[PDB]
Amino acid sequence: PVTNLAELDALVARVKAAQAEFATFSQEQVDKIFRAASLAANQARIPLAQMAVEESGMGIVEDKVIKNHFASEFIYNKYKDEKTCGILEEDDNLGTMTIAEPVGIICGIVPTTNPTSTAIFKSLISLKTRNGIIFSPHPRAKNSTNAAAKLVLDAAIAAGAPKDIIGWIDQPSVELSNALMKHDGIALILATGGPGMVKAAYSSGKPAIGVGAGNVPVVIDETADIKRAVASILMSKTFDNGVVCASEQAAIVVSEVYDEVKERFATHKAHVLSKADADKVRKVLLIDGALNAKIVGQPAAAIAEMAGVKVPADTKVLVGEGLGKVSYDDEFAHEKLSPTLGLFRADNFEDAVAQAVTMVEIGGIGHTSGLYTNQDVNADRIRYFGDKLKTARILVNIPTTHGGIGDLYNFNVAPSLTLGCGSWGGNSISENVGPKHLINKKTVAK
Amino acid sequence: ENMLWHKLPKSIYFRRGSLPIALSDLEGKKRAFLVTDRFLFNNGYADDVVALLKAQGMEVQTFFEVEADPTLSVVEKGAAAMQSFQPDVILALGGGSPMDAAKIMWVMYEHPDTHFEELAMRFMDIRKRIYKFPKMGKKAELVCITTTSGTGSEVTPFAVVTDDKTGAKYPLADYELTPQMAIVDANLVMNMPKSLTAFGGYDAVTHALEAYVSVLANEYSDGQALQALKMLKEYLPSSYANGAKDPIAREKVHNAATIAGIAFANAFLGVCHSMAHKIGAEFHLPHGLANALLIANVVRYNANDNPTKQTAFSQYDRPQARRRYAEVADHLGLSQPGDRTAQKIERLLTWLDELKVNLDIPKSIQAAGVAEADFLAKVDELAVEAFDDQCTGANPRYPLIAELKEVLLASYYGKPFVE
Amino acid sequence: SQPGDRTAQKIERLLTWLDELKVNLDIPKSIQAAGVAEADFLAKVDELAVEAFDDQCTGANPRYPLIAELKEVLLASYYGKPFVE
Repeated sequence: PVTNLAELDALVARVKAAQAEFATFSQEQVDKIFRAASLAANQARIPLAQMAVEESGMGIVEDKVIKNHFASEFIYNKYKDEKTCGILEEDDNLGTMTIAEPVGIICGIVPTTNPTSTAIFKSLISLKTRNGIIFSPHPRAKNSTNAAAKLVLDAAIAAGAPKDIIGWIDQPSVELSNALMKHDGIALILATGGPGMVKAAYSSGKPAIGVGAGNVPVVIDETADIKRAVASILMSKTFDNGVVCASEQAAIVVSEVYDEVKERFATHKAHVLSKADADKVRKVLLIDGALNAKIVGQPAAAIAEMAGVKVPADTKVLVGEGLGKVSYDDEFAHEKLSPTLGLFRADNFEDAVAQAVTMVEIGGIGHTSGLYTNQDVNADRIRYFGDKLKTARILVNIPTTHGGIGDLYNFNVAPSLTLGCGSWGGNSISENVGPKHLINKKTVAK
Repeated sequence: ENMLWHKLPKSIYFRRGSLPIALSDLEGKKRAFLVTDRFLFNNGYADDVVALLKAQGMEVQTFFEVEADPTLSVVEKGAAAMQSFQPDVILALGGGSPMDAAKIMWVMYEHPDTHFEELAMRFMDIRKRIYKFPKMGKKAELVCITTTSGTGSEVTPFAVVTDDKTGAKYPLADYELTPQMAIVDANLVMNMPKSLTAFGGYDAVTHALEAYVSVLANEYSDGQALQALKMLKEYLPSSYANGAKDPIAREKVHNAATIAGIAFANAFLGVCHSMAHKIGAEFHLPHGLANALLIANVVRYNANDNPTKQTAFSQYDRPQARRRYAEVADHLGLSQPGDRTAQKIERLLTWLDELKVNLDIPKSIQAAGVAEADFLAKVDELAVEAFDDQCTGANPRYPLIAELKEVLLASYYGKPFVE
Repeated sequence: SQPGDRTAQKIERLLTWLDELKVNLDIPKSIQAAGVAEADFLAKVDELAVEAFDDQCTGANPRYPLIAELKEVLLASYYGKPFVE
């Protein structure tokens, strides 16, 4: 049981000695633990998903099941067999030998949006790199996270793993999180989620990288087909009430193809809105100026009624058009993390580009950007569009999600998570994370 | 865009009295190993093959110690015995477990150094062509004989193996598992009883029906799927009623089973297959009738006008399942000339209803002799564990676990599922 | 048995004892609850009973059965009914 700083430092010393002995292990023996842990994690995806849904109070079970499966399979497959123990490269003719060595103790911060997937992700990567981790689960969605941690720890134990490598808080508190965040014995911290925590973790005088996302804009021009863009955006946004990271947050529609796109939303579950209920929802999106949390992963009907309006139950997203103004004060301009969307009314291609830029600095992180256009007739548009934007991912006629027909849409993409940066200020293009960030290399010359 | 497939084993010899002339061409080879079951080993069938081999004279040994399921234990004792023998030829006999287990042990023999788990987790599914597989067939190499009409494991590059300690199921699937050589003779399968005939036939029927409406359904699968479906409707009732007094329907439906095996080897299976697999696993129910009791509700689940709740990519390749069922029915002549889609669908599933009545199966899972207490106790985790079982799955409409239990209870109770 | 009892009192105590004793070991109490299709039960209990008569029972059974009583017992047991007259 971990609720105070006394037992906190007790298990700090415990897992410290545990990692000390664990870091002497050979590659060929950590590999089988890797396999056994990955398989066991991928087995019980659904008890964990059900646990996470009931503890969170919202979300869709099957989305969590499928994302658990995808996470486990992808993280195992991409990191099946990599040389991570002992000597790495050699120049015998020069006697210059370069080995790698692990880092040590790391903290991991867990949000309620993805309480279980991130847990297995960080746990497996840490175990691969012969390092140790402590968890700061969110008080809301914690028991699922703790249960996953015990399950993976036990699967490791029945593989010759040391008595533990995993630590975590019980009943997490801000004081315990700060005490461990400034604890001497930790070497790295991994903070993901809300912008409030990532900047504080940055302001720690210690190594830190935060995986975040900003308002994801998509620009649609006239040479774009309406149906394909509408269908793709609706599926991507409907995925799990729009709680996936780096999800769409505002739409730019050029002048000539505007009203037909609007009525196209009217032809489906998208419920357009142009009246004082835009204000009724603007109040509830942004109650404190800091993203009211009573709409997190909530269906369109529930958020509509808590805004104070009735909406046909079949609807899924609410479309705001009172977005002629472009600045931070727009509740729509902020990311929503809910089945809600505000659109723009653009004039031309370049007005759309400027509006998209004005969106992208608001997030502060260059993560993703969407273009819905004709491809083969406008390559000038493609390359100019790439020049003007600064985000980690550029998609053209592609949803910003994972899973269509067959393999995956797209099959060759990393998740919208795992893309972090070492800075927050501006144009901080988020980057994926690997053991190169998690192992320190040393070399000797003879 | 994407890409798509049609790969088959190179050579099939297939008829009435084909076995001797089939094996004749196996002269130059020297060593051999045999895998089969203990029951058939006791039966006067293995003696036939070993005699035909000794006619040329082959160092041979049989493995008849496979039970109904791959074990992760039997596989390596067999592989160890054969790699002690070191044959260059392997012969598989029967249906299901003897064949794929052979596959496994053979591939284990092919690289006796690689361990199981990396293979197991590395290869679960296709279109995941990342990245490569160790070369196989360099020293030993595979010839296959079916006995049961209703399964396509003789041709598909599929296997599933079970842990003894935990009962963990491991699906392995990629095209190198296809045997080079397949043989479909019918003298072996003339005395097989009812409704084991019905069990296999309905298994294959499910396979075909899911294959046609699969989202991976290429242009190539539809022809032979519809051909097997067309031919089944006249020779299943006779063969079920008549045999071996009817040496016309039995081999024919055997061929239908082979055709289906060809078909879904490219267009993969659907959810009903997985749930039949599981339900048979816990209640010890045979495959072939576990799925059969399901399909009605399944299609009633699938047949929908436009619920865009969990549908994806809807309008690019799959027009509508309802259209597909209507095309099958009218192509099958199961519709009045002036008809709408829905009533064609109705006629179709009514046809399969009276069909399964003709072959003497119950109408509900309780009617199958299943208690309701444990059924309700286990159905909760049954639906969830079925959500993920590679189903995924060419299912056009994505399911959610909630619908699964509704279908399950409807199946346990009867009750045409109409809204 | 109570020290002050008649025979039948002791007898009902006896088979009550066995009743919830065999309750304790989680067994069905009617053969239909044991999972048997009963239409054919009735269909074929008829000859079941006749071979049940002479199947070496014969038998230190103190009393003769006849075909009728066997049938009563079989149906009562299948339904968990108490064979009493």
